[PDB]
Amino acid sequence: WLYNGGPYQLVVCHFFLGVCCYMGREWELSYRLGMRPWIAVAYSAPVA
Amino acid sequence: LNGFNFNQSVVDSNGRVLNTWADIINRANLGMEVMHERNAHNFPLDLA
Amino acid sequence: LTYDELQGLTYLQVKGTGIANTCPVVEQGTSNVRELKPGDYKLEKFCMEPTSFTVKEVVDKGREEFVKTKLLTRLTISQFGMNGSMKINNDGSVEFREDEGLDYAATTVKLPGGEYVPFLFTIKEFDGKGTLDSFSGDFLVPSYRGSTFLDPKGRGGATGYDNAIALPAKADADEIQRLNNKSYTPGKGSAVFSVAKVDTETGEIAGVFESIQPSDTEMGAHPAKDIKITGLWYGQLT
Amino acid sequence: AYGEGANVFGRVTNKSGFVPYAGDSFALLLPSKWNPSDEKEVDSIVLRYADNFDAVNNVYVIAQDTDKSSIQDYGSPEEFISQFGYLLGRQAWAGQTVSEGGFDANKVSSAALLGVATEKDKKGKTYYKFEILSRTADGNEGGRHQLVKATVSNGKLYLLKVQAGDKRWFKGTDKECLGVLDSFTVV
Amino acid sequence: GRDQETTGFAWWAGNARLINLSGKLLGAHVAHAGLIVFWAGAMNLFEVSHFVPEKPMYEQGLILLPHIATLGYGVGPGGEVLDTFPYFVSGVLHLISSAVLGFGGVYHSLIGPETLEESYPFFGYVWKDKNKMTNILGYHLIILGCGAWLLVLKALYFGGVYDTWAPGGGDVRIISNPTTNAAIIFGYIVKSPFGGDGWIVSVDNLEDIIGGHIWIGTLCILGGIWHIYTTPWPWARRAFVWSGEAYLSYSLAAVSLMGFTACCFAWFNNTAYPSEFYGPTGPEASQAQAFTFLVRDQRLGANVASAQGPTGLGKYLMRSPTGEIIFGGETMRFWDFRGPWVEPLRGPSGLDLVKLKNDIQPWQERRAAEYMTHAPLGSLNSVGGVATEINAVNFVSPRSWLATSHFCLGFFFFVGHLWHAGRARAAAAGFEKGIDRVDEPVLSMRPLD
Amino acid sequence: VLNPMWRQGMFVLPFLTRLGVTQSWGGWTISGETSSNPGIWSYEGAAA
Amino acid sequence: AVFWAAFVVAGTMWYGSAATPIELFGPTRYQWDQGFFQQEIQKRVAQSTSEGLSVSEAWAKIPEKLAFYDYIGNNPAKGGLFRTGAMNSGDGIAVGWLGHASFKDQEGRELFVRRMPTFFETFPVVLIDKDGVVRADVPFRKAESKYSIEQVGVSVTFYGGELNGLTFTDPSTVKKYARKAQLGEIFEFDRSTLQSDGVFRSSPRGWFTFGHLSFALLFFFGHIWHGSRTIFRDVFAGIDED
Amino acid sequence: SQIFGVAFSNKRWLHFFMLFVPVTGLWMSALGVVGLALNLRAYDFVSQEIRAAEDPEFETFYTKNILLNEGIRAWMAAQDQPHEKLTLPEEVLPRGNAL
Amino acid sequence: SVFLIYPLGQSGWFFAPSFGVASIFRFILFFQGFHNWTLNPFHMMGVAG
Ligand code: CLA
Ligand code: CLA
Ligand code: CLA
Ligand code: CLA
Ligand code: CLA
Ligand code: CLA
Ligand SMILES: C=Cc1c(C)c2cc3nc(c4c5[nH]c(cc6nc(cc1[nH]2)C(C)=C6CC)c(C)c5C(=O)[C@@H]4C(=O)OC)[C@@H](CCC(=O)OC/C=C(\C)CCC[C@H](C)CCC[C@H](C)CCCC(C)C)[C@@H]3C
Ligand SMILES: CC1=C(/C=C/C(C)=C/C=C/C(C)=C/C=C/C=C(C)/C=C/C=C(C)/C=C/C2=C(C)CCCC2(C)C)C(C)(C)CCC1
Ligand code: OEX
Ligand SMILES: [Cl-]
Ligand SMILES: [Cl-]
Repeated sequence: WLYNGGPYQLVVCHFFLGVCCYMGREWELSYRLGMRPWIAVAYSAPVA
Repeated sequence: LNGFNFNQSVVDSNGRVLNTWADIINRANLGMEVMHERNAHNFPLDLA
Repeated sequence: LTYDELQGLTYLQVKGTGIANTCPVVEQGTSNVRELKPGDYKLEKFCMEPTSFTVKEVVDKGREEFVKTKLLTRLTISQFGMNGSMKINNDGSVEFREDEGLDYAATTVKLPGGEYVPFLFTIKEFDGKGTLDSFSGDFLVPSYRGSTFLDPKGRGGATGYDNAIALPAKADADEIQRLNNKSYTPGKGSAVFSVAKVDTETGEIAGVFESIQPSDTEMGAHPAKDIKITGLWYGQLT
Repeated sequence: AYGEGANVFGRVTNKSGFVPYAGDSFALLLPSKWNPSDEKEVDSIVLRYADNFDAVNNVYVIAQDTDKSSIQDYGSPEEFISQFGYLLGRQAWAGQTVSEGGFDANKVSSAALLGVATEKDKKGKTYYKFEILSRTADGNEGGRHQLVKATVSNGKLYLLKVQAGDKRWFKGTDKECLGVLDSFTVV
Repeated sequence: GRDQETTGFAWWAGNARLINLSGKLLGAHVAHAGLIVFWAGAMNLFEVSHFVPEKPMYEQGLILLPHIATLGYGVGPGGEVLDTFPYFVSGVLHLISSAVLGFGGVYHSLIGPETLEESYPFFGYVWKDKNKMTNILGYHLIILGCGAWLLVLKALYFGGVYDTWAPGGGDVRIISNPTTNAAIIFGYIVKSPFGGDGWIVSVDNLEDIIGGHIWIGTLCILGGIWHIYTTPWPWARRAFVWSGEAYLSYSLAAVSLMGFTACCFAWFNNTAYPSEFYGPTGPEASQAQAFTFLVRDQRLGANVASAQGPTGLGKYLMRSPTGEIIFGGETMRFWDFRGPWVEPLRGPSGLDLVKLKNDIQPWQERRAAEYMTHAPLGSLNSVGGVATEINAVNFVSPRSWLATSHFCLGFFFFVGHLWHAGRARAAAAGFEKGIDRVDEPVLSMRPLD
Repeated sequence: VLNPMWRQGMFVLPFLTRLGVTQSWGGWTISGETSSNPGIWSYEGAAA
Repeated sequence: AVFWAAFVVAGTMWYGSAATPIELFGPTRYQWDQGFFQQEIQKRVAQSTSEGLSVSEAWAKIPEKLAFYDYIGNNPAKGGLFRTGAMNSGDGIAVGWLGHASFKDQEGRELFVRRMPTFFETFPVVLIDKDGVVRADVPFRKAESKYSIEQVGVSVTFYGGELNGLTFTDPSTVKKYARKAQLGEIFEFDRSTLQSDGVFRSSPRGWFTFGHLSFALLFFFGHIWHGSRTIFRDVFAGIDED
Repeated sequence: SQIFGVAFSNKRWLHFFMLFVPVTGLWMSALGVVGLALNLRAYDFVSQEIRAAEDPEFETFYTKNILLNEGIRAWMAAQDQPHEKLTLPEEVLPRGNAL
Repeated sequence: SVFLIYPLGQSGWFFAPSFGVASIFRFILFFQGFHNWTLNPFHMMGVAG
């Protein structure tokens, strides 16, 4: 599994998931705390 | 999709090539091309 | 899974299922072997398949035996499409000839202890002499890599710098075998074969084989290791 | 920097891509985008041209003296090719290897003869044209095609080769190579 | 035309001023539909004006003639062009309908009624009239199902469609007995999107394509009558946000996923996008190069089963990690490619050795050579080949251009969906401008964060 | 035999060995045998 | 004033001047790039070779310090940012001069190895004729190559050093000594006494120039900050708010 | 503080650090190119190149970069340095298999 | 540091960058090949900043 590069696919997939969840959470906390949720719009460029 | 490709795009009335900085980058690209993954190429054209 | 229904399934139902790395097995006939008709034969679709990959290790306390290893590559072990000519006599003395086909298999295995030993599992140009029950011989063994293979600092046999030019003083040193010359001497191996479950109706043969062959010598470096390869083989006569 | 106007509204001057050139007792078509190189290959070279993009797309002529009367005295095309194997390039690797396959023992390159020809001039002189594939063990540039043309002047045996990459052969250089090959007229 | 003060929206929010304008909203929609179909007609007519028949249509940077060819008009046995008259008829009809829709759009954008509620109750709606706007959604679903059924009937009784998978190299055919099996037809939906499976990219035959179209059309008709005859559930009301900008953001999320999936279709699918018209894929070009060099060394006397490459793994033949016999080269990474010129060459264990040694086909070899010479690889200046290659072949694949542009559209529309989605959530929360400076939630909670 | 753990200055290795942990995840056994399957309770297993 | 003087000292150390002796502070990279020591040696050969006593001898008449100066390892701009320490810890201590290598091919013309430019860490080895066209090279490909020494037949001969009048014809040793002469003159270095890594280090002149250039840039920033501080001594803590 | 874990408590320090990051970056880049001005580079890792020299299997991305850089320079010299008139032949140019 | 210090340290203005986008690209690849400017610590300091 290490020889064929499986840990790579695992880490990259989980990083994709974590980054998308992180910026959607930025949207969420801006919604909860009383902000404008374009912080997630701004993070859509590092996500991109 | 590639970037700009202005290799040998500047030629004179005699048809002799005006080597440009684009052609300098072209031959540089050959230099970093010939042996990137220097064992996995079994064909001249790299369509993979 | 016999050869009769091996062609009876399309590529869609065998893709990604490991059937393409599985030899046919003979289900009819008897294992008495002697029932096969004698004479000159031309086998086609001779198939190879390993069942165990083990690497010899000089055990520390003076012992010497083969230890089980872990296959680092995926299911890329077998070799198909083998040709050649067979002769069978009344007393049972047989000879084996192999000419071309998918006659190499580069596969790296992991030894217990974080050790990797790459090798080229080959059976090319094998001349098995003996009877139907057992017959052995010698076969050609290529090293591994081509003459033009390039290491981290170029170099190598055919193409390369012939020296590590990153160091302006490490050109003449004890590393004569590391930069000046790269060894590509082809070794020789030992193969033991046994024939079982012969179908005289369609000339189908099977059995278990044994392969002894030295591994990669990493181009004039640390000595290679002898590998014991066991598995099942299948063939079709004419 | 003398005073004359710019070239405008008077159509293009050259588009075919070939510019005539003549040397000593010979004249042929050279590519307009190719640049002659001062790297003389063999000791008997008068003219040599090459492409500025890749140095593989090169061409030169040979002005070696002769001891026979004509190339007909040299005989068959196979016998003529079999004497001039230095032009392709000798293998500098001598170690025996079987781990490359498809070639002869202790060999990493092969000369695949793609064709021969018997082309006549205006009156009676023959223009030998052949085609040789020069592969390698690794197949660099997918091999190399050797397009050779030979003739006999008053002495000074004139050979040609338009050596070019095989990727260039199917990517826009075969027609230019043929135009160079069939224009190698020696008078 | 309104100002900033009476609407609260600036010029860069101009059509925001017509969020609460049903009539001008529908007029802008009709005008924009006219714009879309006007570009359809203009693209069709421009492409057929610059269409050269002897050269392949993908070499000329043509996209829409491949679409009409997949529809099954003007082509014969082998994908060659025979008559551009249906192409002209489609483009002319698009231009005339564009004139009609543009006239309607400018009429309802200039002198159309401001709101449709007081005059036309069937067309009158707000963003909170759940039953009325679900009736509108059901009307649109029935319309789309009717369009899918039109495509189905075109494939069934109106000359059929083009199959690149047809024996001999693709032809126009009539489809019969579609794939109505539920498990087979939803296996693509429940499939993994990675390589080897590709989710719904890996649709390979027209019977399955038409069966899926029948499935989606009948289901869409059922959904339309469902939305017309029913009302959204209270749990849907609680979970959802019910503003016009919310419906806009939801549609933008849908079309963003749509565009990403369509980009993957353009870059990989060769069944719904035959390479004879759209140009070869990257997979098709790589395996074409391997096959062309294999048959070249076969015809010049070399054994492909033997003669291992510099790596010792096999220059022309290797084994897939699952064990299938595949071509040599780095093209091993593209070993899951399926194009209709290798399956006869492919046997049970993969590539059959005797098949590839003794049963070659001239159409397959010339198709592979032409795809090799025109791989989907070129510059934005339409300079062919890699970035190191000289400007001699004027070709960049429509597959590459559509994949690039459709990724642009899908990603920008994802960001637009997120934009309007955040604005929908905050505006329905009643917060579309900021904190009230006297009712800050921050100053009323506990410290330490 | 000639270079056992007490010749290598091993401190907690004898204490792991004394109570039962003899196999290792490295594919060897301190008695000179080969660990076919050491399981989860090896030296590195106990350390983790 | 002090980073003015820092730029002055960096310039005078990198270009060389009256108070910057080569004997004490090492050579300059521009002397190597201008063939200064090589030109000196070769005209010291032209004199006393044009009047008899040919290149077989009188190379011993060439001082050993001059040949040590004609070496790219003696170049101050051949090290790295982190090739740390003494030059001897880089290549070993020179023990003796083996003489100027004269290369001759199978027909008789005298070939010369191309001198390594200062900008390169590695350089290919080629053999060029008097007329300026490459006659041989160390073959990378070695396949369908017709410039290799193994087929051209170049022998190397030495004069006036530890090896004098000795002609090597073996391809491996002529390749190795051609690679050694690629760096300039030919010298033997003791390496095991200081554990030499192999790469070249930098001269004290080069390190001096680098440190003083960095210090001069930092002091330019400091002078800008102190100029702001001088003219703006009244509004540091805040502005007049009016 | 709830998203990232840390947050700014001062507009003045926020704006000054916004000033601080690119000026520090550009000044350190200037010092680096000043170091490059005298052929003093971070080119070779001595220990890694040593173990790559005595280990033909030890391939790393750093060694791949090093080899690609001498390939860069070998292709640079001829067409970028006319005053050296380096007439490097085609064969001496380092290249991999095929291509 | 890039238009005066580098040419003054090197052989001359020819190794200095030329005023032009593709010429700056040539100079950038020149530092990539000759200097390994990506692996330079001060350069990583700068790109991080
Ligand atoms: C069909 C989808 C759709 C619809 C109906 C709307 C509707 C609306 N948007 Mg919106 N938007 C969308 C998609 C959509 N948007 C997408 C996909 C994005 C990208 C993330 C945006 C980003 C966006 C922003 C930033 C804003 C709006 C705003 C608005 C409101 C006013 C718009 C206006 O008049 O400004 C005028 C419109 C323009 C001046 C056009 C912009 C010009 C662009 C940049 C040129 C692009 C062309 C170029 C060739 C594209 C190539 C890229 C690639 C495809 C190759 C309005 C109700 C505004 C708002 O919030 O008001 C409440 C506003 O701030 N939108
Ligand atoms: C394709 C995109 C599109 C569409 C369909 C619309 C549509 C509309 N906009 Mg809008 N707008 C857009 C883009 C668009 N806009 C962009 C990008 C911006 C940012 C610059 C704005 C900024 C904006 C503002 C500030 C306002 C509108 C307004 C309006 C509405 C009425 C305008 C009006 O009646 O005044 C008349 C407009 C004109 C007289 C100029 C147009 C000249 C003619 C009609 C051009 C049409 C030519 C056409 C091809 C002819 C077809 C022929 C046909 C008979 C076949 C209308 C429905 C207004 C509104 O909110 O409604 C109350 C308004 O306040 N828009
Ligand atoms: C999205 C399309 C659409 C919609 C929803 C409406 C809706 C409306 N229009 Mg209208 N219109 C449209 C397009 C549309 N129009 C276009 C394209 C034109 C240009 C020809 C017009 C020109 C027009 C005029 C001149 C008038 C209206 C008027 C009206 C209003 C009431 C009277 C009426 O329905 O007239 C009757 C509608 C018709 C006679 C058209 C035929 C209706 C059938 C059902 C069409 C069948 C559709 C069929 C499926 C084909 C679809 C093709 C598809 C592929 C696009 C009403 C709210 C009136 C108004 O503004 O009030 C003062 C008015 O007098 N429209
Ligand atoms: C694109 C057209 C379309 C649109 C916009 C809607 C929109 C809506 N529908 Mg509807 N529907 C449609 C088509 C459509 N439908 C069709 C074609 C059918 C026939 C099958 C139905 C049958 C239907 C029913 C029976 C109901 C709705 C309901 C609803 C409402 C709430 C749904 C919800 O909560 O979100 C989404 C719901 C979920 C995410 C949970 C369901 C889980 C999934 C979607 C089941 C599908 C299984 C499948 C394997 C999923 C894998 C797909 C994935 C890999 C991409 C909503 C406004 C509900 C309603 O409120 O009544 C009006 C409801 O009861 N719809
Ligand atoms: C200015 C932006 C722009 C431009 C220029 C284009 C241009 C194009 N797009 Mg695209 N698109 C865009 C934006 C854009 N798009 C955006 C923002 C998205 C969302 C991300 C999409 C999503 C999208 C998809 C999903 C697809 C396209 C496709 C296309 C191409 C064909 C158009 C088509 O036929 O679609 C579709 C047209 C319709 C749905 C109208 C109805 C057509 C009917 C149903 C046809 C019925 C014919 C019938 C069977 C004939 C028989 C009659 C009788 C005998 C039965 C075209 C070149 C297609 C493509 O090339 O694939 C990549 C395609 O599938 N686009
Ligand atoms: C239940 C959890 C657990 C388990 C299964 C183990 C298991 C193990 N530990 Mg360990 N350990 C644990 C928890 C655990 N530990 C915790 C929580 C700590 C932190 C304090 C430690 C710290 C620790 C260290 C530092 C070491 C181990 C070591 C070991 C290994 C050998 C044990 C040994 O040295 O033998 C012998 C154990 C003893 C001789 C303890 C004697 C107890 C005395 C005699 C009690 C007498 C007083 C009592 C109150 C009187 C009772 C009165 C009576 C009438 C009832 C072994 C695999 C050793 C090792 O090899 O490293 C891996 C080692 O050096 N452990
Ligand atoms: C390549 C990127 C780049 C450009 C083009 C640029 C441009 C500019 N920066 C300015 C300011 C600044 N730059 C600053 C921070 C930064 N600036 C950065 C990057 C850039 N800044 C970075 C990365 C930072 C972070 C530290 C500050 C702090 C300031 C200012 O105070 C000032 C400002 O107000 O910002 C808006 C402006 C004042 C220049 C002027 O009139 O000088 C006058 C002198 C002139 C015009 C003569 C220059 C002629 C040059 C040197 C020789 C000829 C060159 C050609 C004209 C063009 C050649 C182009 C090729 C090489 C491609 C100018 C628009
Ligand atoms: C035509 C065709 C076909 C068919 C297809 C199909 C059948 C499709 C489908 C499909 C479907 C049938 C779909 C569905 C869907 C849905 C969706 C996609 C949705 C959604 C959403 C979401 C994502 C959610 C969210 C949420 C959550 C998470 C929870 C809570 C609530 C909320 C809302 C928040 C085929 C390919 C075969 C063939 C070819 C042709
Ligand atoms: O891995 Mn990195 O570099 Ca993109 O092309 Mn294909 O793959 Mn491989 O070769 Mn060329
Ligand atoms: Cl690489
Ligand atoms: Cl490849």
